[PDB]
Amino acid sequence: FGGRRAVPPNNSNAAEDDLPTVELQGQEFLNVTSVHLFKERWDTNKVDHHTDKYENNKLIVRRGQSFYVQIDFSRPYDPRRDLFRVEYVIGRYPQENKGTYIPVPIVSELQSGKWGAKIVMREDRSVRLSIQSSPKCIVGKFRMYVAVWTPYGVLRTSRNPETDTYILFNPWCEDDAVYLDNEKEREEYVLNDIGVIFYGEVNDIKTRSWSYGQFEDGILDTCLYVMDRAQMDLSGRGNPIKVSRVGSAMVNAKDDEGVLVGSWDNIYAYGVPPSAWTGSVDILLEYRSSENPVRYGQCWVFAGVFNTFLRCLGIPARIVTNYFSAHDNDANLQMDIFLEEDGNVNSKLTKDSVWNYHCWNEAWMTRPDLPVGFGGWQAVDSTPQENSDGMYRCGPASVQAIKHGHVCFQFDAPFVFAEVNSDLIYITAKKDGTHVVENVDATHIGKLIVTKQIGGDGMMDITDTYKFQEGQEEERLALETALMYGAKKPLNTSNVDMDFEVENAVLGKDFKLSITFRNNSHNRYTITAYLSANITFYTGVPKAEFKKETFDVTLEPLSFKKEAVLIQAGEYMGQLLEQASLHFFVTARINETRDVLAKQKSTVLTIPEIIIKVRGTQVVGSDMTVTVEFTNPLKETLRNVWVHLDGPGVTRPMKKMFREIRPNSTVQWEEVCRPWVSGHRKLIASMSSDSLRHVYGELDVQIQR
Amino acid sequence: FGGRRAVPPNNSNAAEDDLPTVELEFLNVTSVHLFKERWDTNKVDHHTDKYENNKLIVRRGQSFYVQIDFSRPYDPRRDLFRVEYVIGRYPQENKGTYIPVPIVSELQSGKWGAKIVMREDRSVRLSIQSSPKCIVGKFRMYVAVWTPYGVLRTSRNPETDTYILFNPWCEDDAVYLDNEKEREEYVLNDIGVIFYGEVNDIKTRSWSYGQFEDGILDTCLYVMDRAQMDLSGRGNPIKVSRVGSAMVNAKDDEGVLVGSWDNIYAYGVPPSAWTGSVDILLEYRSSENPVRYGQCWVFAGVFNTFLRCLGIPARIVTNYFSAHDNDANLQMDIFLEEDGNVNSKLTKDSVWNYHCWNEAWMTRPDLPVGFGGWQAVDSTPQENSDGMYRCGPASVQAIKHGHVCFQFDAPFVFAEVNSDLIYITAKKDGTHVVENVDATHIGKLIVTKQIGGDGMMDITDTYKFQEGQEEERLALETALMYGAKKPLNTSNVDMDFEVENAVLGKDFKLSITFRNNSHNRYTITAYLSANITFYTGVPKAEFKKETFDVTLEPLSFKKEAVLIQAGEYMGQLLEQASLHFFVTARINETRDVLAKQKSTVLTIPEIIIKVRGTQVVGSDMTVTVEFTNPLKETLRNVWVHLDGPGVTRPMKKMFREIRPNSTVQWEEVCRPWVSGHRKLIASMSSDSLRHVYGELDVQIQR
Ligand SMILES: [Yb+3]
Ligand SMILES: [Yb+3]
Ligand SMILES: [Yb+3]
Ligand SMILES: [Yb+3]
Ligand SMILES: [Yb+3]
Ligand SMILES: [Yb+3]
Ligand SMILES: [Yb+3]
Ligand SMILES: [Yb+3]
Repeated sequence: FGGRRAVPPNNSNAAEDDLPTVELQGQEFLNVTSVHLFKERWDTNKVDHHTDKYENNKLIVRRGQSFYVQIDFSRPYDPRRDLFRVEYVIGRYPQENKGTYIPVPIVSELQSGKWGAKIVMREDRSVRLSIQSSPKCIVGKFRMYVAVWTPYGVLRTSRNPETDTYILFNPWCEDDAVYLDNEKEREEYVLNDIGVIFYGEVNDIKTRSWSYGQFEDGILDTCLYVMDRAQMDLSGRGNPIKVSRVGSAMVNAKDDEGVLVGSWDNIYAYGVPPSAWTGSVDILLEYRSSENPVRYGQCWVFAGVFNTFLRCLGIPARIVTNYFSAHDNDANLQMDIFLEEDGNVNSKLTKDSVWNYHCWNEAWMTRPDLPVGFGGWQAVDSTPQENSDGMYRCGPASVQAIKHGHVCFQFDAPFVFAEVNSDLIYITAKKDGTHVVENVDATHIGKLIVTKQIGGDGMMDITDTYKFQEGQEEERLALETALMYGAKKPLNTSNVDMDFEVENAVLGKDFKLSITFRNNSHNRYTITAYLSANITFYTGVPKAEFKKETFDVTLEPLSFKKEAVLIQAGEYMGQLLEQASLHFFVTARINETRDVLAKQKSTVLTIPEIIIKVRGTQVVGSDMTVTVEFTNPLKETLRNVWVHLDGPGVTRPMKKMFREIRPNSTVQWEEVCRPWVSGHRKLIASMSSDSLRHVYGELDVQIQR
Repeated sequence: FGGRRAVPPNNSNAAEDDLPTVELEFLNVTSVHLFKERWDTNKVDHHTDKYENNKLIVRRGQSFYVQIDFSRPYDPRRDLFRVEYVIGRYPQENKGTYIPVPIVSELQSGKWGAKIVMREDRSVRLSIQSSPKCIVGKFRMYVAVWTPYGVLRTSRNPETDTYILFNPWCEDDAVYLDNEKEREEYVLNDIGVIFYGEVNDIKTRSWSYGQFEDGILDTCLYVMDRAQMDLSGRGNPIKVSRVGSAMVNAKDDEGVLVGSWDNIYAYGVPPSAWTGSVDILLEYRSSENPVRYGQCWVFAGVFNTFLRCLGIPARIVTNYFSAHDNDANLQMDIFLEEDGNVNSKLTKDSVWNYHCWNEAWMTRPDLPVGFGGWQAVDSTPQENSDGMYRCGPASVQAIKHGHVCFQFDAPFVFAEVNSDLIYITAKKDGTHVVENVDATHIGKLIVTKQIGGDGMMDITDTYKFQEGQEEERLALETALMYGAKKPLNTSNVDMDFEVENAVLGKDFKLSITFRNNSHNRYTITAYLSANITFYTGVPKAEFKKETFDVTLEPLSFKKEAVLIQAGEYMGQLLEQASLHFFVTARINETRDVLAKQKSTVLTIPEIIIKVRGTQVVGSDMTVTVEFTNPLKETLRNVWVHLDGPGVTRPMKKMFREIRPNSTVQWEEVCRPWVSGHRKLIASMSSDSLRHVYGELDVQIQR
């Protein structure tokens, strides 16, 4: 029966069927008294399988590589008469024909990516086997069984939870689609459980530590759960393309199904402010416990969690930050800024905004579905936007296909290309109704694309990977290729340059904006410059113009002219937004030639960090007293200040709350931690109050045995 | 503000914003006159005169007339004005959801604009044109006067809402079709025929697309609004179908139809019942929840309505022996036992007797050139890269050629038409040995309605070359390169079997032949396994087993006849009356395995439609429907469904029960509001028997 299908869909890793202990059709053939899977952290298996790190008790192993087991019999194994095989099965509806029920026959010698087990040793009543997974095996928690074969059918062991084995992806294996050439990278992109996230803006790149915590207790299990909550067919869990294509779509709770509820409202009603999270562990576990979407997240929190996901299952992955990101490009390689007849920027017609920065993920894998050469890193943005399917994540999009405008290849390529390679067009909206494009800034969007380096906390410029150099046959042709493969370029694109340098200030200080015109030709010009200063979210969405100023300049031929504006703290203070960012529009009009000059910059105000100092024994198992101090920089009282602490391997994420803090006051929070991991660890603190927020801190600790 | 976006998304055609009348001074419009009325140049020339709708309807990228009447004569000296078309609540000229039509001396190709075609005593007669890349939907119309002190504008007036649709008549629209017959067939035809049965006994059926009926155009848009589709995306056929097809199969309370194949159908209409798309879509708009229940051809008919109603030339394709749920594997596993027996314990994959999916015409500018045209869209979900969904627009040209690296979901459809059956012996000790590969079963015939009449049109050659030839081998080797999977490494005694087709309740034959071309003899040991199955291939139960024993002298040809008796099946037939016959055999000498399989469906008898009366529009006409219980049993709770677009709205009637061999008659009076060759369609669905259809080829006059 079924109608639709003989056997229901096998799409849960938790669901299980029981296998018959005996099933004959038509007793001393051998019987198992015990099975030993050399698990143990210190032991052979886990260490050689790089799984020795997980805070987990069952045996964890990576596909395509051989592992050890010993089977204890009720009598010596006689190769002349006995017969058996090890079994591994996943889900309620196993099926050999779909890698969900796996035989593993004992073999003379193990072959290239084929399941098999070579008998390696025989004692009195014990056989030591060397079992080999296939490099294409599904990933998930399998059930183990030993089946003795009688000529009348089989006798097999019974449900034993202690023998469940986990098979993860294998970056160290030459045949795994997710294979990585060398240890440095593998260590970093897979084994590292801490990363730095780059925010701020290009001329003042800021960083903060994020805990991936992929080896903490429960996380490996939550990742299987996420796939289960997505009803992911088990037969597809061995495909990294499909894992990232499905796992990413689960990150953003459309309605209420995914992991996180995205919110950029600066209020965050009944949830945690995206800026408070110190890492992935809290979220993922909190999701598991409620089976409901965690609130709230924004692009970096979605990218953090997804990076934990990928690495935890064994897929090499890293977060990437793009500076001046054209999110919601809809494949349009242009951003429209509208100007009034008198040079100003039309506050009403300009509803499109460039993000100060926008992070996304990159996952390493091959691309058997695309032509040769498009393997390597794949861009996967889990912050939705309208693509072909309409308003979902994008990717895996081949990073190499992006750099060459080869946007005819899946998945979601035009939307990442246009995120990183699109121009700003300045248009004048005439009082009668027409529009004319003044100039185009082809070097503002995608200025800098960066990621944390293999060494330590330093940044790595990865801009050349997404694009060539603006103004070279290369960048020009890639741009043309993308145009024929559906990248939209709607509008077809007086020697007086001018630029302005804002001087990065501290939260609460007055600072300056220094405009500089340089009349390059041989004429005396009369210009009318206009300065527009707006308070904004990091996404570029404005909240208010807090400073408007217009001024005339009489430039001398071949000379120059500098104009310094002074921004007093009081003009902005009362209405800043979370990441304390401001945007500046500087437009000038040369009434002689009618040529227009426009420039825009973003600046994020600086705030002093949280202090973390350790006081104790930096030895695993021994106590150390962690101290976190914060000093209210503002001249007003902070209330309901939630301090946070984390550091995978040192402590579990904790959070304390202070009813209030008077201005210029300081608070200390002593905490005794019991470091369970040895080596270079790191603490992480974060702060968020009803007023001030998006304030972090970190310390690097050295813990040994 | 908004944090994430400056302005909330514009994804509802229903939401509207009230435009200000004076945003800050002479010329005031008294009235606008579009030439709506279905007899006029407007709807006629635009081919939109069939919709039962009173508002203006124009196909994008083509000119139409309108006339504005002003309080005083327009003077090109001191007068400035323009027609504005707006859609949604958050319009942006930037996003194409705000179109300000300026007066132009002449009309450029591909741009919005209104040429003043004539002016008289205070009235201007315009000839407006639209971008051939225009958003499809229901636009609002205004008239804005630009004074030295701001704009003056007309107010909210519903009577002008203009629908603008896709236009395959315009050579600059992505949807352009270069043949008027195909345009007629593929777009203007609101009646279609769906093919089913089985490759040897093709049954045909009639389906009411009903795109022009009262309320369908508006429900199609409603579907999109339900899918929260960004207005800017509605001008893109690709994204329209990609998002549209995803709405048809309700994934838990979301979509239009709830799929079901459990012969029960506990709380809705048995899929075999529906006569057309009409009431489904209307039931959908009214309940605002998913309609129960549907199957492949049903999904295909509702989608085919959604495309045609909007202007994209669509059509339904039926594949015989279609490997659904293939997961990109190019192989179907049939497990043989050691002696030659079909092992039903393992053999759990089934090939569909037939499967119906849509085909939509459009250019594909997102891929190389050579791939535009007919795009296969299958809204009956299966596991593709995204995981259990419709398999988006996939270029048939690519399929035919193996280029499965070009979206969308190409490997999965290329595999529905190209897998091979692999007969594998699962040895008793655990071993597996593949015995044979049938490279001629799946996708044996792919058919679609002919352009002229209700005939069949073999379009098999479009999807693939011929099994055995070079271009075919290549495409295969090519698809293999982009991810299609071929997991298993692959006596002149010819054996084939013929099954005669009997009617529901009649005994029938099944001859099995064996030809030996060798100069020696052999000992065959055959088996016949007959099962009762759904059209999907899933067996309900084996109703007849029979093991033969043959001895073939050299150069022999022995034929042996089996006999299936009505009683052997009558107890367990499934809704479509499919029977699956397997025939394995092993030449004892050589130990070779010969294997063949077939299907047949029991000829269920037609329902009778006969009409009497004035065959003229508006003139009453009587339709006589009658079904004769062909069962020797009592048919409980019998529903009879009446349909016929342009003639009657869908109707249904329930008969307590029908005594064996008796004949019920249903009589109703229709008032055909449409002329030309028309059609009446009927179906019957009772607690036991169902998948009984009847139709009549009338011709209304006037
Ligand atoms: Yb939901
Ligand atoms: Yb729900
Ligand atoms: Yb550029
Ligand atoms: Yb560029
Ligand atoms: Yb739901
Ligand atoms: Yb829901
Ligand atoms: Yb083939
Ligand atoms: Yb016989």
